[PDB]
Amino acid sequence: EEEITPVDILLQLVQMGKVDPWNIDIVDLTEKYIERLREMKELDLRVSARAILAASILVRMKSEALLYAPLRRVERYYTFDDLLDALMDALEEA
Repeated sequence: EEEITPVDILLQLVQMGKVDPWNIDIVDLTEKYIERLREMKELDLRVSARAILAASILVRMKSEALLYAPLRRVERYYTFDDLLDALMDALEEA
């Protein structure tokens, strides 16, 4: 296409040992995602719309996590495959 996708940013956070794939803190993960998203945009690299929309979703998922330990089972800690499904489900219904 070729654009930075939401998975690209999440995998590089995992691969560089910045998050634990088995216990992800959605509150701590959200700003790490935004940090990396700001890095790509500083270099003016192509970042997809889904990667931009995923930031808004992660901000909501971290706000509800802080308010609850809604209209869903609000979790604070995710696994990587669970967060991937949770984020992609929110991306496609957005």
